[PDB]
Amino acid sequence: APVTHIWYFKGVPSRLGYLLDLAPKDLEKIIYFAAYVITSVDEEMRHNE
Amino acid sequence: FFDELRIGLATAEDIRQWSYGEVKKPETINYRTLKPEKDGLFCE
Amino acid sequence: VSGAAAAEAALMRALYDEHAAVLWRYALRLTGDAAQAEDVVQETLLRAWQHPEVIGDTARPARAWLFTVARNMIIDERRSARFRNVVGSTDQSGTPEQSTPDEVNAALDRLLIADALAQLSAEHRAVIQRQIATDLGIAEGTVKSRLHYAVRALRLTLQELGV
Amino acid sequence: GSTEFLPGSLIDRAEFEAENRRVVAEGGEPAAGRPVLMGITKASLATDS
Amino acid sequence: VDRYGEYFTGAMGAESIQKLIENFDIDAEAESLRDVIRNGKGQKKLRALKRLKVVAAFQQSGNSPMGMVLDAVPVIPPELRPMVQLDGGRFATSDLNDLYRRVINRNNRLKRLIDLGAPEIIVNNEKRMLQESVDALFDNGRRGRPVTGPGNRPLKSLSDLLKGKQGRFRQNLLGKRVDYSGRSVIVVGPQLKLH
DNA sequence: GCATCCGTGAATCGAGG
DNA sequence: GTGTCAGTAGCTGTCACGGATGC
RNA sequence: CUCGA
Repeated sequence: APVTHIWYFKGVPSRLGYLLDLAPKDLEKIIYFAAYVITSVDEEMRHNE
Repeated sequence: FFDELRIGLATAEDIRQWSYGEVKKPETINYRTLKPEKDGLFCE
Repeated sequence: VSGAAAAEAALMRALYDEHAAVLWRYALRLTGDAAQAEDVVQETLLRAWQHPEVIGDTARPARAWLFTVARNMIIDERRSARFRNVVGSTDQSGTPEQSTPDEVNAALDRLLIADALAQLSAEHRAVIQRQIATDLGIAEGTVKSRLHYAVRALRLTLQELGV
Repeated sequence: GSTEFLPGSLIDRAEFEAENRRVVAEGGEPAAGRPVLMGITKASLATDS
Repeated sequence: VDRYGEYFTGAMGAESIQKLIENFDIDAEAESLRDVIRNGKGQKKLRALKRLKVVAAFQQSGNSPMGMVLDAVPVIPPELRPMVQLDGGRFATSDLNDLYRRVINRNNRLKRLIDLGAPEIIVNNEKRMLQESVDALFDNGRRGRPVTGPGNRPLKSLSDLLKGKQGRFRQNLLGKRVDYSGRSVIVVGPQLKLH
């Protein structure tokens, strides 16, 4: 299972957080299975339904 | 004599290209024969 | 239907939230290492999911069964696999250092051996620096001999120097 | 301007003038400058090596 | 997921961030940041400047941000994590061996769980432990509480091999120990010449 | 938009147990 | 194979400083 | 750990 390199997550400033515009705390919840995250959403199908 | 020293992110492919094999088993050695267990952290 | 395959999970996640955070503390006190406790907890609960004959009787204490499962696994780790190794750590301030000798002798020996090689003939040389009879294109008795006489010239030179 | 210098970054006043030398002669806009004082620690971490 | 699962896709853990990096247009976000930079309030401009400093790196250098998520971890050669024997018949081992060993254990358990179809809760709560263990291997203690060894002693990580006075850089590179050298007490020798 | 809190740093060599 | 309560030690007696982190 | 400039 893929895993994140702590240096780029927790190291300040959170490099991943800067790359994805994701807050460090949100990213922490994501990586350590505290919250789900939406990868993709078919907005057109949703509009049509 | 070598001019530059480059550093960058290691691709998964680079990590696999370095390794001479995967460490499957978690064993270290045998505490009687002092021989390293196969596919362990000391696999010969 | 599919609701049942989901009911399996919804049944496990309901014992987690009530027994995992407590089982952890037990293995913690018994091992003094939260990491191994984290491991043992998952091992235990996996077995639990594998032994449904225990949670089915909801009205009975399940935690009580879990504690014994864990308590047994910990000592299984205190088995022969622990007695020999668990002692020290290299980076722990209290262990020596793998020290390698100073190559003085070996180097002086080879420096002499190299000085009693200029005192040779190129053929004795090519033979000593190597069954060889297959390459150099000579007999095996020629080998045996050239080896013999060459080694004796070498011993002669060496003892001439006072070895 | 026409340089690849990330605005807000602190760059040695030699490379700045050399790069604006090439760009001024190239037709593009030379990067703007403003003298900046750095403490010894921060300048030491900013070395090219 | 039970209601509107056909319209979106969601995930958890580190694999999800891997996916996010995959579905990410580096150049586009870089240009969005530059547009914010050309004309913006300092309050909301410093944040964008510092973000560009990161994104433009991946943009120019031609290395993918996917590198920040690992599919395989390297194992340091054995002589740099040596295992020595004690004069009492027992053994002492480098801390890296304990860390690598814990990581290997959790990884093989993840393989088992994936094969056995364990409940999703166990698989995810195991992936989290693998994450924490690789975090410890690389920079133990960086996040939260360190991995205690025997005696509630924090174990040394790979990144602990380099920091400070005892790190490789300052201890074994900027200053070595040298052959052909000695030391002793000093005494004044008045009859000596200056040279 | 601003206070909190995180992470960084903190002399050199040397002896013995 | 496992099945009645069955649940850390230790510890805050450092500090100045900058800046991302967070309400 | 204890110690010397």
